[PDB]
Amino acid sequence: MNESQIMQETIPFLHLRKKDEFGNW
Amino acid sequence: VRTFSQQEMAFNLLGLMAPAIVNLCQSDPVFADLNGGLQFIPDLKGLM
Repeated sequence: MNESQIMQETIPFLHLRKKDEFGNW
Repeated sequence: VRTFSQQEMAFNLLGLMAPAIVNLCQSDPVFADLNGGLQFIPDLKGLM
C-alpha cells in the first residue's frame, strides 16, 4: 500500500510479468 | 467503501479547480484518485 514509507540483485532484459492484486505488472 | 452523490463528486472536482492544486499542475500534471477507495474491492464486477 505504501512502499515509499516502509523502505525509504538482477533483472533480465526479457521477462514476463504478472498481475498484482492491485492490477500491477 | 464510499460511493458519491452527484453534488459531492462535483464538490470534489471543484477541489482540483482550487488555486492550491492549480499551481501544482502548472509545474507538474496531477493524478487524483477520486474513487471511493473501491480500488481495494477486487473482482468488483463480480461483487455487484
